[PDB]
Amino acid sequence: MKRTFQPSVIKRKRTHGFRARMATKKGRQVLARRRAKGRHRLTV
Amino acid sequence: SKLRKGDTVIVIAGKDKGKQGTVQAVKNDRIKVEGINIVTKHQKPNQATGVEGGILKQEAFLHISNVAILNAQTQKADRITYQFGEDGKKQRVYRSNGEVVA
Amino acid sequence: KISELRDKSLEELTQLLDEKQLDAFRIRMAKATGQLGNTHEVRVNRRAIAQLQTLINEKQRG
Amino acid sequence: EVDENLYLAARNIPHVNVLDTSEVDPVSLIAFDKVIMSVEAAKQFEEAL
Amino acid sequence: QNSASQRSMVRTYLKRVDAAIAAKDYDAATEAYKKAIPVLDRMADKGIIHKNKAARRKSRLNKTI
Amino acid sequence: NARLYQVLRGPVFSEKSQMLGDSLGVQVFKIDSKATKLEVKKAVELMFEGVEVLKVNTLNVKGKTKRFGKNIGRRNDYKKAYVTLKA
Amino acid sequence: SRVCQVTGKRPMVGNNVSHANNKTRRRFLPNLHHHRFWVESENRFVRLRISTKGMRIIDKLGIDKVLVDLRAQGQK
RNA sequence: GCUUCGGGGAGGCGGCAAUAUCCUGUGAUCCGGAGAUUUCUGAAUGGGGAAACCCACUUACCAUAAGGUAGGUAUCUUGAAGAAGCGAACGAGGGGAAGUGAAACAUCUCAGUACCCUUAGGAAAAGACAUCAAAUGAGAUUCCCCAAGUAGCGGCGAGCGAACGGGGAGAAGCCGAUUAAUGCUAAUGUAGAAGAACAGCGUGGGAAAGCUGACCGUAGUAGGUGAUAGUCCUGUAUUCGAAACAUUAGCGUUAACAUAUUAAGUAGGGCGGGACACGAGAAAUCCUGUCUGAAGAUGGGGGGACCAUCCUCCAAGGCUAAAUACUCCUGACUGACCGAUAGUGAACCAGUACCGUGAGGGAAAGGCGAAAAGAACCCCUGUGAGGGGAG
Repeated sequence: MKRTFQPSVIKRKRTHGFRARMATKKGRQVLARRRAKGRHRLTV
Repeated sequence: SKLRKGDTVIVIAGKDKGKQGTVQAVKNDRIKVEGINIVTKHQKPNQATGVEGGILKQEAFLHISNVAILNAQTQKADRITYQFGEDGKKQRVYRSNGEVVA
Repeated sequence: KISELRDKSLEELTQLLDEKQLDAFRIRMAKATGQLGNTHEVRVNRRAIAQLQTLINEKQRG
Repeated sequence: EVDENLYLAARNIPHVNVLDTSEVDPVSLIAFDKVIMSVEAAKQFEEAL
Repeated sequence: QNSASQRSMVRTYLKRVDAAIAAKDYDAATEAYKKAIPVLDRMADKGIIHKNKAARRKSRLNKTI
Repeated sequence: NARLYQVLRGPVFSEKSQMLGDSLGVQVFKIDSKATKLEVKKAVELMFEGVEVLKVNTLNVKGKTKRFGKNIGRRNDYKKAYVTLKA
Repeated sequence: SRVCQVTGKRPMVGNNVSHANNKTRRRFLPNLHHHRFWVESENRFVRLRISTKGMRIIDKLGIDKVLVDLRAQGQK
């Protein structure tokens, strides 16, 4: 059973990175929503 | 806050009311007076600690309001007021007699 | 002590600061080995280094 | 009219209160057990009512 | 009730100031107005009377004086 | 000159350190994380007179995770170096 | 973008209205054309993306007037 | 955590959470103003990147070694100065749904709402008549109560829904009613100080409650203190302080910008749309994608198709405070609001544990006693747990 999740830090960092979020304008809005909510972990 | 270490006080409340002892220390709102409000203490001997341990008799902190300063001349509890001199030095003054002491 | 630090002129403050750095290194070594009897000396020494650095900075500025 | 001295004297007292004739409330009149009132104030109550 | 009495006390002083204005005497108006000022400032803190209203009354009285 | 004093945080005491010192006469010092081998060599030579360092080895160790009470904490990471000395 | 420089015309929004009076959102685009205007004061052709009303404004007011208006407006 | 300037006068080195070394009348801890230091990531801005990392170039100085100290090196706009990014609601503008209702549904409604995008200020917008009115005419804009669910619009269904005018708030008209500093005058704020008066007796673990008799009151329904205190403490009424910095107003002065001179591709018109309570309707009025296009004061716009008369006003230049909208916040005060399944999800180490790749979802959990005085010591037990004595 190759299960749904299979971790790879390189792909995880590229897909959910802080820099990737900053690159797109919309992702900055997601980061701002995390900050407004007060979540400690903004990004993986 | 008016009361300070090193001056005699009289306790007018509690089991030890009517007993006069010197104030060992004050923290913020609690005061400790030698020979007043003694409480039994149980100490567990520890070889690391220097103290021998065992049953000890020691002072217990009590609320500041209960204790009152004792005026020497009249030997009665008296309230404390502050009087400002021309020189500007500040000293505690007994309310009853305007006594300069304490 | 702050007046004593203030009175002296900059060039000798620099040398005094270097001496203080050496003393702090020795104090750290003695603390690490446990030779140092009393732990207040290290704190007071750190405060002294901070005071010296501030005085040097003010004198250099003006 | 209400003078400052009479107000300062009255306010501290537990159940003594002072009010001007114009600014009078039924809850106060009913509540407080006794009422002290001047003839001139009474005349102005007549004119008001 | 207490607040009502606090309000009541001021009105008499203001009426006296109005009578002083009618007299047109400088010192009589000045003493009454200076007597009133602090009480109005104090009542302003309680919130019974608007601070803007108190400032407007002070400006009007100063202009009248 | 000021930096050289800060380079070395102190000695390291352990059974391995004692064995190394006895067998090979090599000392073991805690150092600043950012301090490099060349700085460690210069600081050792400055602090101790009459000692010349053949080689310097540096390694980084992650701090262990220790649980106290209701909270989760990790020890501060520290860096240590092995310094060889002339016989 | 699809904007007339001289007059600032840009796409308008409106409704396509069917005979049954159904409404659908639609756009009205300006009649924009590339045109090389001859300018004697600089002895050169300047290419503008201009509307038909813009070309009429060139005709009525002069390429020099319109060009100085654009330079005041910004992009040149 | 450092320096300085003020306050304060006996304790203190933040909390769980104590211990040790110590500091402190040579004024410590603590509070208020100012200054210095302020690693790395992040608009991140020397290049790059998987955020807290890699690699650099260069100016000056120092060292002789394989370096250190202080700087400079992003992009765009304007001609050296600006901008970038973040963050509540309100404002303005560019786009703009559907569930739903009509007992179906397409016109219509929902609704110009949700949402997306852009961009300000303490408000914004609008604002001075090419506006209404037709009354004896009024005289900018904005908001509130009526007019009035009226007149109207409407598969004339469901529904949508004014205006004239009256009463109020506030008032103002101009062509510099702009911005940003600096300097004086006045005030405020940012630490604080003083601040009245109770004793006896009995009950009680403890008195503040009971009995008796006193005192202050510009302070008597405040919070605590071993049970319910005006007179025990902190407080309240009352009177009040500022070395330093901020803010507000008045004045003076500077340097940035602006400073029209009466308005043409403009009014009007054809086609297609949109907004007007108004859904093309007899449809006035406004905006424009397209094509057109005047008069220009002997003229032109409006007065709800349109014509005539009459009345009113001068579009195609710009600006303008108040009354109005809001609360991420600061100070004071309040509540016939809740009291740990309630009240914010979060009274407690909560946007945490936990769940998910991610966007994101999202808990549970308070209380010994007045004071730890938190059970010395003995016994059973495995030096455990737990308990019986003692206290």
